[PDB]
Amino acid sequence: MDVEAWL
Amino acid sequence: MDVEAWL
Amino acid sequence: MDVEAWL
Amino acid sequence: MDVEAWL
Amino acid sequence: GITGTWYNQLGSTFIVTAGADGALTGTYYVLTGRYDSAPATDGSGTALGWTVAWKNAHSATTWSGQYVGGAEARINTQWLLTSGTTEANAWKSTLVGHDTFTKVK
Amino acid sequence: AGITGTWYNQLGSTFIVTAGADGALTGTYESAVGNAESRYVLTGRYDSAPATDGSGTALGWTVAWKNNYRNAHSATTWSGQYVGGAEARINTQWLLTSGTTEANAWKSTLVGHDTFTKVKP
Amino acid sequence: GITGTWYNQLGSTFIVTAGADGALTGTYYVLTGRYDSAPATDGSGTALGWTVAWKNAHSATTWSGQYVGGAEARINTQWLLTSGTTEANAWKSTLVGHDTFTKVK
Amino acid sequence: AGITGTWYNQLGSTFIVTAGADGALTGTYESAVGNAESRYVLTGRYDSAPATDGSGTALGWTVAWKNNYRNAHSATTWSGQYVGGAEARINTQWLLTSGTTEANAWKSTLVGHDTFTKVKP
Repeated sequence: MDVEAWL
Repeated sequence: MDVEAWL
Repeated sequence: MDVEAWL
Repeated sequence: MDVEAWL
Repeated sequence: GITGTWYNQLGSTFIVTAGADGALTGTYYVLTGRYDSAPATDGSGTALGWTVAWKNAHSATTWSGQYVGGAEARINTQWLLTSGTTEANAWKSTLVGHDTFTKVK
Repeated sequence: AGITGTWYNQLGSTFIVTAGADGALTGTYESAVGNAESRYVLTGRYDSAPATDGSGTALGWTVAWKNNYRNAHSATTWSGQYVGGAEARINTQWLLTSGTTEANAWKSTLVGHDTFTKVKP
Repeated sequence: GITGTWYNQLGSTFIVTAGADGALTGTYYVLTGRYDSAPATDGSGTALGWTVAWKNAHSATTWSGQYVGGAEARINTQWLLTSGTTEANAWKSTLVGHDTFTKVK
Repeated sequence: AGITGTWYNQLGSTFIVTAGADGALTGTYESAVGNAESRYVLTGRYDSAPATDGSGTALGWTVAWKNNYRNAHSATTWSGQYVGGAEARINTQWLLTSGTTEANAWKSTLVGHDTFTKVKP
Protein backbone atom coordinates (compact mmCIF):
# COMPACT_ATOMS: atom_id res chain seq x y z
CA MET A 1 0.00 0.00 0.00
CA ASP A 2 1.36 3.42 -0.97
CA VAL A 3 0.08 5.02 2.23
CA GLU A 4 1.52 8.47 1.46
CA ALA A 5 -0.35 8.45 -1.89
CA TRP A 6 -3.64 7.31 -0.35
CA LEU A 7 -3.80 9.95 2.36
CA MET B 1 -19.12 -7.58 -9.54
CA ASP B 2 -21.80 -5.04 -10.47
CA VAL B 3 -20.96 -5.02 -14.18
CA GLU B 4 -23.57 -2.49 -15.37
CA ALA B 5 -22.40 0.03 -12.74
CA TRP B 6 -18.73 -0.48 -13.68
CA LEU B 7 -19.17 0.06 -17.43
CA MET C 1 -14.49 -18.29 7.64
CA ASP C 2 -15.73 -21.54 9.17
CA VAL C 3 -13.89 -21.08 12.46
CA GLU C 4 -14.99 -24.29 14.23
CA ALA C 5 -13.84 -26.38 11.25
CA TRP C 6 -10.47 -24.58 11.10
CA LEU C 7 -9.58 -25.03 14.78
CA MET D 1 2.38 -19.26 -7.47
CA ASP D 2 5.06 -21.93 -7.12
CA VAL D 3 3.55 -24.05 -9.88
CA GLU D 4 6.25 -26.74 -9.75
CA ALA D 5 5.56 -27.19 -6.01
CA TRP D 6 1.78 -27.34 -6.46
CA LEU D 7 1.76 -30.02 -9.14
CA GLY E 1 -23.53 -29.05 -15.75
CA ILE E 2 -21.54 -25.89 -16.50
CA THR E 3 -22.77 -25.12 -20.01
CA GLY E 4 -25.63 -22.65 -19.94
CA THR E 5 -26.73 -19.30 -18.66
CA TRP E 6 -25.78 -18.20 -15.16
CA TYR E 7 -26.96 -15.21 -13.11
CA ASN E 8 -25.03 -13.50 -10.36
CA GLN E 9 -26.86 -11.99 -7.41
CA LEU E 10 -26.66 -8.39 -8.70
CA GLY E 11 -28.15 -8.57 -12.22
CA SER E 12 -25.23 -9.90 -14.28
CA THR E 13 -25.65 -12.72 -16.84
CA PHE E 14 -22.92 -15.18 -17.87
CA ILE E 15 -23.49 -17.41 -20.95
CA VAL E 16 -20.91 -20.12 -21.06
CA THR E 17 -20.05 -23.20 -23.02
CA ALA E 18 -17.86 -25.82 -21.38
CA GLY E 19 -15.85 -27.71 -24.00
CA ALA E 20 -15.01 -31.39 -23.60
CA ASP E 21 -11.32 -30.76 -22.91
CA GLY E 22 -11.54 -27.86 -20.43
CA ALA E 23 -12.33 -24.72 -22.42
CA LEU E 24 -14.79 -22.11 -21.20
CA THR E 25 -16.06 -19.71 -23.86
CA GLY E 26 -19.02 -17.34 -23.95
CA THR E 27 -20.15 -13.85 -23.14
CA TYR E 28 -20.75 -11.82 -20.01
CA TYR E 29 -18.24 -8.84 -23.57
CA VAL E 30 -16.19 -11.89 -24.53
CA LEU E 31 -15.36 -14.38 -21.76
CA THR E 32 -12.81 -17.15 -21.84
CA GLY E 33 -11.44 -19.53 -19.24
CA ARG E 34 -10.74 -23.08 -18.20
CA TYR E 35 -12.32 -25.73 -16.01
CA ASP E 36 -11.42 -29.17 -14.65
CA SER E 37 -13.07 -31.50 -17.17
CA ALA E 38 -12.58 -34.58 -14.96
CA PRO E 39 -13.44 -33.53 -11.42
CA ALA E 40 -13.13 -35.80 -8.41
CA THR E 41 -16.14 -38.00 -7.50
CA ASP E 42 -15.56 -37.39 -3.78
CA GLY E 43 -18.11 -34.60 -3.35
CA SER E 44 -15.64 -31.94 -4.49
CA GLY E 45 -16.73 -29.10 -6.70
CA THR E 46 -15.32 -28.50 -10.16
CA ALA E 47 -12.51 -25.92 -10.20
CA LEU E 48 -12.67 -23.23 -12.84
CA GLY E 49 -11.78 -19.68 -13.77
CA TRP E 50 -12.51 -17.14 -16.47
CA THR E 51 -11.62 -13.63 -17.59
CA VAL E 52 -13.54 -10.78 -19.16
CA ALA E 53 -11.70 -7.74 -20.51
CA TRP E 54 -14.17 -4.84 -20.44
CA LYS E 55 -13.66 -3.81 -24.06
CA ASN E 56 -13.82 0.24 -23.11
CA ALA E 57 -13.36 0.45 -19.36
CA HIS E 58 -9.62 -0.38 -19.62
CA SER E 59 -9.93 -3.16 -17.11
CA ALA E 60 -10.40 -6.92 -16.79
CA THR E 61 -11.99 -9.21 -14.20
CA THR E 62 -10.96 -12.75 -13.38
CA TRP E 63 -13.32 -15.07 -11.51
CA SER E 64 -11.84 -18.07 -9.68
CA GLY E 65 -14.09 -20.66 -8.11
CA GLN E 66 -15.92 -23.92 -8.33
CA TYR E 67 -19.06 -25.33 -9.85
CA VAL E 68 -21.33 -27.29 -7.51
CA GLY E 69 -24.03 -29.41 -9.17
CA GLY E 70 -27.50 -30.63 -8.20
CA ALA E 71 -30.97 -29.14 -7.77
CA GLU E 72 -29.52 -25.90 -6.39
CA ALA E 73 -26.48 -25.72 -8.68
CA ARG E 74 -24.02 -22.89 -8.09
CA ILE E 75 -20.78 -21.42 -9.30
CA ASN E 76 -19.13 -19.95 -6.19
CA THR E 77 -16.40 -17.45 -6.98
CA GLN E 78 -14.12 -14.70 -5.90
CA TRP E 79 -12.94 -12.14 -8.37
CA LEU E 80 -10.15 -9.67 -9.05
CA LEU E 81 -10.79 -6.58 -11.16
CA THR E 82 -7.64 -4.89 -12.44
CA SER E 83 -7.69 -1.51 -14.13
CA GLY E 84 -5.01 -0.16 -16.45
CA THR E 85 -3.31 2.62 -14.46
CA THR E 86 -0.21 4.80 -14.36
CA GLU E 87 2.74 3.28 -12.50
CA ALA E 88 2.05 5.74 -9.64
CA ASN E 89 -1.44 4.25 -9.24
CA ALA E 90 -0.58 0.61 -9.90
CA TRP E 91 -0.57 -0.22 -6.19
CA LYS E 92 -4.34 0.49 -6.15
CA SER E 93 -5.20 -1.10 -9.48
CA THR E 94 -6.95 -4.26 -8.25
CA LEU E 95 -10.32 -4.63 -6.53
CA VAL E 96 -11.47 -7.87 -4.94
CA GLY E 97 -14.89 -9.35 -4.29
CA HIS E 98 -17.09 -12.39 -4.58
CA ASP E 99 -19.91 -13.59 -6.83
CA THR E 100 -22.39 -16.42 -6.50
CA PHE E 101 -23.89 -17.67 -9.76
CA THR E 102 -27.13 -19.67 -9.96
CA LYS E 103 -29.22 -21.10 -12.86
CA VAL E 104 -32.21 -18.79 -12.06
CA LYS E 105 -32.44 -14.99 -11.58
CA ALA F 1 2.84 -6.72 -29.36
CA GLY F 2 4.91 -6.68 -26.17
CA ILE F 3 2.74 -9.18 -24.29
CA THR F 4 3.52 -12.01 -26.70
CA GLY F 5 6.39 -14.21 -25.56
CA THR F 6 7.80 -16.03 -22.56
CA TRP F 7 7.26 -14.72 -19.05
CA TYR F 8 8.86 -15.88 -15.78
CA ASN F 9 8.60 -15.41 -11.98
CA GLN F 10 11.40 -15.67 -9.33
CA LEU F 11 9.86 -18.91 -8.42
CA GLY F 12 10.70 -19.27 -12.12
CA SER F 13 7.38 -20.54 -13.35
CA THR F 14 7.31 -20.20 -17.13
CA PHE F 15 4.38 -19.01 -19.25
CA ILE F 16 4.38 -18.54 -22.96
CA VAL F 17 1.66 -16.12 -23.92
CA THR F 18 0.34 -15.09 -27.32
CA ALA F 19 -1.72 -11.89 -27.46
CA GLY F 20 -4.13 -11.82 -30.40
CA ALA F 21 -5.08 -8.63 -32.20
CA ASP F 22 -8.44 -7.98 -30.55
CA GLY F 23 -7.96 -9.22 -27.02
CA ALA F 24 -7.35 -12.98 -26.83
CA LEU F 25 -4.60 -14.45 -24.65
CA THR F 26 -3.61 -18.04 -25.30
CA GLY F 27 -0.60 -20.19 -24.51
CA THR F 28 0.76 -22.54 -21.92
CA TYR F 29 2.39 -23.04 -18.60
CA GLU F 30 5.69 -24.91 -19.18
CA SER F 31 7.74 -26.78 -16.59
CA ALA F 32 11.47 -26.11 -16.08
CA VAL F 33 11.92 -29.23 -18.23
CA GLY F 34 9.30 -28.18 -20.81
CA ASN F 35 7.69 -31.57 -21.51
CA ALA F 36 4.03 -32.28 -22.37
CA GLU F 37 3.42 -34.03 -19.05
CA SER F 38 3.83 -30.74 -17.13
CA ARG F 39 2.33 -28.44 -19.81
CA TYR F 40 -1.06 -26.80 -19.20
CA VAL F 41 -3.30 -24.62 -21.34
CA LEU F 42 -3.65 -20.92 -20.54
CA THR F 43 -6.39 -18.67 -21.87
CA GLY F 44 -7.44 -15.13 -21.04
CA ARG F 45 -8.18 -11.65 -22.29
CA TYR F 46 -6.48 -8.27 -22.40
CA ASP F 47 -7.42 -4.68 -23.24
CA SER F 48 -6.39 -4.34 -26.89
CA ALA F 49 -6.75 -0.52 -26.83
CA PRO F 50 -5.09 0.63 -23.60
CA ALA F 51 -4.29 4.26 -22.85
CA THR F 52 -1.10 5.16 -24.72
CA ASP F 53 0.33 7.56 -22.12
CA GLY F 54 2.52 5.03 -20.27
CA SER F 55 -0.38 3.36 -18.39
CA GLY F 56 -0.53 -0.36 -18.07
CA THR F 57 -2.57 -2.80 -20.09
CA ALA F 58 -5.25 -4.62 -18.08
CA LEU F 59 -5.37 -8.38 -18.51
CA GLY F 60 -6.24 -11.72 -16.93
CA TRP F 61 -5.82 -15.42 -17.62
CA THR F 62 -6.67 -18.84 -16.24
CA VAL F 63 -4.91 -22.18 -16.07
CA ALA F 64 -6.83 -25.28 -15.00
CA TRP F 65 -4.33 -27.78 -13.63
CA LYS F 66 -5.45 -30.74 -15.75
CA ASN F 67 -3.72 -32.07 -18.82
CA ASN F 68 -3.64 -35.50 -20.51
CA TYR F 69 -1.55 -36.98 -17.69
CA ARG F 70 -2.20 -35.17 -14.43
CA ASN F 71 -5.04 -33.49 -12.60
CA ALA F 72 -4.62 -31.32 -9.53
CA HIS F 73 -8.37 -30.52 -9.41
CA SER F 74 -7.69 -26.81 -9.24
CA ALA F 75 -7.36 -23.67 -11.35
CA THR F 76 -5.50 -20.38 -10.98
CA THR F 77 -6.47 -17.00 -12.33
CA TRP F 78 -4.01 -14.13 -12.64
CA SER F 79 -5.28 -10.53 -12.79
CA GLY F 80 -2.99 -7.63 -13.51
CA GLN F 81 -1.30 -5.17 -15.85
CA TYR F 82 1.33 -5.43 -18.56
CA VAL F 83 3.87 -2.58 -18.54
CA GLY F 84 6.29 -2.37 -21.48
CA GLY F 85 9.80 -0.98 -21.95
CA ALA F 86 13.33 -2.17 -21.23
CA GLU F 87 12.21 -3.66 -17.89
CA ALA F 88 8.84 -4.98 -19.05
CA ARG F 89 6.61 -6.60 -16.43
CA ILE F 90 3.29 -8.25 -15.91
CA ASN F 91 2.27 -7.33 -12.36
CA THR F 92 -0.44 -9.60 -11.00
CA GLN F 93 -2.45 -10.97 -8.15
CA TRP F 94 -3.69 -14.58 -8.35
CA LEU F 95 -6.45 -16.76 -6.96
CA LEU F 96 -5.93 -20.53 -6.83
CA THR F 97 -9.16 -22.44 -6.25
CA SER F 98 -9.21 -26.13 -5.50
CA GLY F 99 -12.29 -28.33 -5.92
CA THR F 100 -13.50 -29.02 -2.37
CA THR F 101 -16.48 -30.48 -0.57
CA GLU F 102 -19.13 -27.97 0.47
CA ALA F 103 -17.88 -28.27 4.08
CA ASN F 104 -14.37 -27.22 2.96
CA ALA F 105 -15.47 -24.72 0.31
CA TRP F 106 -14.79 -21.87 2.70
CA LYS F 107 -11.01 -22.73 2.48
CA SER F 108 -10.88 -23.49 -1.24
CA THR F 109 -9.08 -20.36 -2.51
CA LEU F 110 -5.49 -19.27 -1.99
CA VAL F 111 -4.30 -15.78 -2.90
CA GLY F 112 -0.98 -14.18 -3.70
CA HIS F 113 0.99 -11.96 -6.03
CA ASP F 114 3.15 -12.71 -9.07
CA THR F 115 5.61 -10.46 -10.82
CA PHE F 116 6.46 -11.63 -14.33
CA THR F 117 9.52 -10.55 -16.29
CA LYS F 118 10.95 -11.45 -19.70
CA VAL F 119 14.33 -12.34 -18.23
CA LYS F 120 14.75 -15.91 -17.07
CA PRO F 121 16.09 -15.95 -13.50
CA GLY G 1 -24.07 0.62 16.01
CA ILE G 2 -20.98 -1.61 15.97
CA THR G 3 -20.78 -2.57 19.65
CA GLY G 4 -22.49 -5.88 20.28
CA THR G 5 -22.69 -9.47 19.21
CA TRP G 6 -22.48 -10.36 15.52
CA TYR G 7 -23.09 -13.67 13.75
CA ASN G 8 -21.58 -14.76 10.46
CA GLN G 9 -23.55 -16.97 8.10
CA LEU G 10 -21.74 -20.20 9.09
CA GLY G 11 -22.11 -20.35 12.89
CA SER G 12 -19.36 -17.99 14.08
CA THR G 13 -19.97 -15.36 16.80
CA PHE G 14 -18.09 -12.05 17.11
CA ILE G 15 -18.47 -10.00 20.34
CA VAL G 16 -17.08 -6.55 19.84
CA THR G 17 -16.81 -3.26 21.62
CA ALA G 18 -16.25 -0.14 19.55
CA GLY G 19 -14.35 2.47 21.57
CA ALA G 20 -14.99 6.18 21.14
CA ASP G 21 -11.69 6.84 19.37
CA GLY G 22 -11.60 3.92 16.92
CA ALA G 23 -10.64 0.81 18.88
CA LEU G 24 -12.28 -2.55 18.29
CA THR G 25 -11.79 -5.10 21.07
CA GLY G 26 -13.58 -8.34 21.90
CA THR G 27 -13.62 -12.05 21.26
CA TYR G 28 -14.36 -14.33 18.34
CA TYR G 29 -10.06 -16.05 20.85
CA VAL G 30 -9.01 -12.43 21.33
CA LEU G 31 -9.94 -9.96 18.57
CA THR G 32 -8.61 -6.48 18.05
CA GLY G 33 -8.97 -3.92 15.30
CA ARG G 34 -9.88 -0.40 14.29
CA TYR G 35 -12.85 1.41 12.80
CA ASP G 36 -13.64 4.87 11.43
CA SER G 37 -15.18 6.62 14.44
CA ALA G 38 -16.46 9.55 12.35
CA PRO G 39 -17.90 8.08 9.17
CA ALA G 40 -19.29 10.15 6.33
CA THR G 41 -23.00 11.11 6.45
CA ASP G 42 -23.36 10.55 2.70
CA GLY G 43 -24.79 7.03 2.88
CA SER G 44 -21.33 5.46 3.11
CA GLY G 45 -20.67 2.54 5.39
CA THR G 46 -18.19 2.65 8.24
CA ALA G 47 -14.78 1.21 7.32
CA LEU G 48 -13.22 -1.21 9.75
CA GLY G 49 -10.92 -4.19 10.18
CA TRP G 50 -9.90 -6.67 12.84
CA THR G 51 -7.56 -9.59 13.46
CA VAL G 52 -7.83 -12.84 15.36
CA ALA G 53 -4.73 -14.98 15.95
CA TRP G 54 -5.95 -18.55 16.45
CA LYS G 55 -4.08 -19.14 19.71
CA ASN G 56 -3.10 -23.04 18.63
CA ALA G 57 -3.71 -23.28 14.90
CA HIS G 58 -0.58 -21.19 14.10
CA SER G 59 -2.56 -18.83 11.94
CA ALA G 60 -4.38 -15.49 11.98
CA THR G 61 -7.35 -14.04 10.09
CA THR G 62 -7.90 -10.41 9.20
CA TRP G 63 -11.35 -9.16 8.22
CA SER G 64 -11.62 -5.94 6.21
CA GLY G 65 -14.97 -4.37 5.50
CA GLN G 66 -17.67 -1.94 6.42
CA TYR G 67 -20.52 -1.63 8.87
CA VAL G 68 -23.91 -0.71 7.40
CA GLY G 69 -26.56 0.42 9.89
CA GLY G 70 -30.36 0.31 10.04
CA ALA G 71 -33.06 -2.31 10.57
CA GLU G 72 -31.04 -4.92 8.66
CA ALA G 73 -27.61 -3.91 9.95
CA ARG G 74 -24.61 -5.74 8.51
CA ILE G 75 -20.85 -5.92 8.63
CA ASN G 76 -19.78 -6.90 5.11
CA THR G 77 -16.25 -8.24 4.93
CA GLN G 78 -13.58 -10.09 3.09
CA TRP G 79 -10.92 -11.93 4.96
CA LEU G 80 -7.37 -13.24 4.66
CA LEU G 81 -6.26 -16.25 6.70
CA THR G 82 -2.49 -16.67 6.91
CA SER G 83 -0.87 -19.75 8.36
CA GLY G 84 2.67 -19.97 9.71
CA THR G 85 4.57 -22.09 7.17
CA THR G 86 8.06 -23.06 6.06
CA GLU G 87 9.62 -20.71 3.49
CA ALA G 88 9.02 -23.40 0.83
CA ASN G 89 5.28 -23.24 1.55
CA ALA G 90 4.97 -19.49 2.13
CA TRP G 91 3.61 -18.92 -1.38
CA LYS G 92 0.49 -20.89 -0.35
CA SER G 93 0.14 -19.52 3.17
CA THR G 94 -2.88 -17.24 2.67
CA LEU G 95 -6.51 -18.15 2.03
CA VAL G 96 -9.13 -15.61 1.03
CA GLY G 97 -12.87 -15.44 1.49
CA HIS G 98 -15.81 -13.34 2.57
CA ASP G 99 -18.09 -13.08 5.60
CA THR G 100 -21.37 -11.31 6.16
CA PHE G 101 -22.19 -10.49 9.78
CA THR G 102 -25.71 -9.73 11.02
CA LYS G 103 -27.22 -8.96 14.49
CA VAL G 104 -29.32 -12.20 14.48
CA LYS G 105 -28.34 -15.87 13.88
CA ALA H 1 11.16 -10.40 20.10
CA GLY H 2 12.09 -9.89 16.45
CA ILE H 3 8.73 -8.41 15.42
CA THR H 4 9.15 -5.36 17.65
CA GLY H 5 10.62 -2.36 15.83
CA THR H 6 10.35 -0.33 12.65
CA TRP H 7 9.31 -1.93 9.39
CA TYR H 8 9.37 -0.46 5.87
CA ASN H 9 8.19 -1.20 2.29
CA GLN H 10 9.82 -0.12 -1.05
CA LEU H 11 7.06 2.33 -1.29
CA GLY H 12 8.77 3.15 2.01
CA SER H 13 5.72 3.25 4.23
CA THR H 14 6.89 3.12 7.84
CA PHE H 15 5.31 1.10 10.65
CA ILE H 16 6.55 0.85 14.18
CA VAL H 17 5.25 -2.31 15.75
CA THR H 18 5.43 -3.55 19.34
CA ALA H 19 4.75 -7.25 19.90
CA GLY H 20 3.49 -8.00 23.40
CA ALA H 21 4.27 -11.21 25.23
CA ASP H 22 1.02 -13.08 24.61
CA GLY H 23 -0.01 -11.94 21.16
CA ALA H 24 -0.83 -8.22 21.00
CA LEU H 25 0.47 -6.00 18.19
CA THR H 26 0.29 -2.26 18.72
CA GLY H 27 2.00 0.75 17.20
CA THR H 28 1.64 3.29 14.45
CA TYR H 29 1.95 4.14 10.83
CA GLU H 30 4.40 7.07 10.52
CA SER H 31 4.83 9.40 7.55
CA ALA H 32 8.23 10.04 5.94
CA VAL H 33 8.18 13.23 8.02
CA GLY H 34 6.96 11.47 11.19
CA ASN H 35 4.56 14.13 12.52
CA ALA H 36 1.30 13.57 14.45
CA GLU H 37 -0.82 14.81 11.55
CA SER H 38 0.13 11.77 9.43
CA ARG H 39 0.37 9.25 12.29
CA TYR H 40 -2.26 6.50 12.61
CA VAL H 41 -2.87 3.79 15.20
CA LEU H 42 -2.13 0.16 14.33
CA THR H 43 -3.41 -2.82 16.28
CA GLY H 44 -3.36 -6.55 15.61
CA ARG H 45 -2.44 -10.00 16.83
CA TYR H 46 0.28 -12.57 16.26
CA ASP H 47 0.94 -16.20 17.14
CA SER H 48 3.04 -15.97 20.31
CA ALA H 49 4.03 -19.68 20.15
CA PRO H 50 4.97 -20.35 16.52
CA ALA H 51 6.71 -23.51 15.38
CA THR H 52 10.42 -23.14 16.18
CA ASP H 53 11.77 -25.03 13.16
CA GLY H 54 12.30 -22.00 10.88
CA SER H 55 8.59 -21.55 10.03
CA GLY H 56 7.07 -18.13 9.96
CA THR H 57 4.99 -16.45 12.62
CA ALA H 58 1.38 -15.78 11.58
CA LEU H 59 0.09 -12.28 12.23
CA GLY H 60 -2.30 -9.55 11.15
CA TRP H 61 -3.01 -5.89 11.88
CA THR H 62 -5.36 -3.06 11.01
CA VAL H 63 -5.00 0.67 10.51
CA ALA H 64 -8.10 2.84 10.21
CA TRP H 65 -7.14 5.98 8.31
CA LYS H 66 -8.55 8.48 10.82
CA ASN H 67 -6.57 10.49 13.32
CA ASN H 68 -7.19 13.81 15.09
CA TYR H 69 -6.68 15.78 11.86
CA ARG H 70 -7.58 13.68 8.84
CA ASN H 71 -10.06 11.02 7.84
CA ALA H 72 -9.82 8.97 4.67
CA HIS H 73 -12.93 6.91 5.61
CA SER H 74 -11.08 3.67 5.05
CA ALA H 75 -9.08 0.95 6.79
CA THR H 76 -6.38 -1.50 5.72
CA THR H 77 -5.69 -4.93 7.11
CA TRP H 78 -2.41 -6.74 6.53
CA SER H 79 -2.24 -10.54 6.86
CA GLY H 80 1.02 -12.42 6.71
CA GLN H 81 4.06 -14.02 8.33
CA TYR H 82 7.11 -12.72 10.16
CA VAL H 83 10.35 -14.50 9.24
CA GLY H 84 13.44 -13.70 11.33
CA GLY H 85 17.19 -13.76 10.68
CA ALA H 86 19.71 -11.45 9.03
CA GLU H 87 17.22 -10.63 6.25
CA ALA H 88 14.10 -10.50 8.41
CA ARG H 89 10.79 -9.90 6.64
CA ILE H 90 7.10 -9.54 7.21
CA ASN H 91 5.47 -10.94 4.07
CA THR H 92 1.87 -9.83 3.68
CA GLN H 93 -1.23 -9.40 1.62
CA TRP H 94 -3.53 -6.44 2.37
CA LEU H 95 -7.16 -5.43 1.97
CA LEU H 96 -8.03 -1.73 1.89
CA THR H 97 -11.75 -1.10 2.38
CA SER H 98 -13.30 2.30 1.88
CA GLY H 99 -16.67 3.31 3.30
CA THR H 100 -19.04 3.35 0.30
CA THR H 101 -22.72 3.58 -0.47
CA GLU H 102 -24.51 0.26 -0.82
CA ALA H 103 -24.56 0.79 -4.62
CA ASN H 104 -20.74 1.08 -4.63
CA ALA H 105 -20.08 -1.51 -1.91
CA TRP H 106 -19.18 -4.07 -4.55
CA LYS H 107 -16.05 -1.94 -5.39
CA SER H 108 -15.11 -0.98 -1.84
CA THR H 109 -12.05 -3.21 -1.32
CA LEU H 110 -8.62 -3.01 -2.93
CA VAL H 111 -6.08 -5.82 -2.59
CA GLY H 112 -2.33 -6.12 -2.88
CA HIS H 113 0.88 -7.39 -1.36
CA ASP H 114 3.43 -5.78 0.95
CA THR H 115 6.92 -6.94 1.79
CA PHE H 116 8.29 -5.35 4.96
CA THR H 117 11.96 -5.20 5.87
CA LYS H 118 13.92 -3.68 8.76
CA VAL H 119 16.20 -1.75 6.41
CA LYS H 120 14.99 1.68 5.38
CA PRO H 121 15.12 1.98 1.58
